[PDB]
Amino acid sequence: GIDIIECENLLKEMNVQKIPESSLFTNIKEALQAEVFNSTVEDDFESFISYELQNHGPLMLIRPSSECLHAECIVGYDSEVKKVLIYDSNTSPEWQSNIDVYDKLTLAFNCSICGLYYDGVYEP
Repeated sequence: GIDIIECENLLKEMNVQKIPESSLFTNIKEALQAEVFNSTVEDDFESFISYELQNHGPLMLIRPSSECLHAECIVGYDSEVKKVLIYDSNTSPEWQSNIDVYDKLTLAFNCSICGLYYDGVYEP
């Protein structure tokens, strides 16, 4: 992982911004406070991830690690197998289970810098 200052500098140099508020993002952030992964919130999760990938494109997730942070990039979704395609940013992205990704978002949203970011350069 990387320290806060290196992380701040990364986001600045990338020129990314936090994703905007939406009903789907509101609903998922509520769930992430306390709800364990389940079939019902999975629908909310899939709706949110698909919406963000469709409208904003790749999403950079900054989450806590030490006081170190991890930057990961969400870049795909497969509803058939319930997996998310993610870079641990190394060279090639990998498919991760929805439960693992949901648990990562719980860390990021349950650290002002933590959250999800998008890049206007890659906006669909």
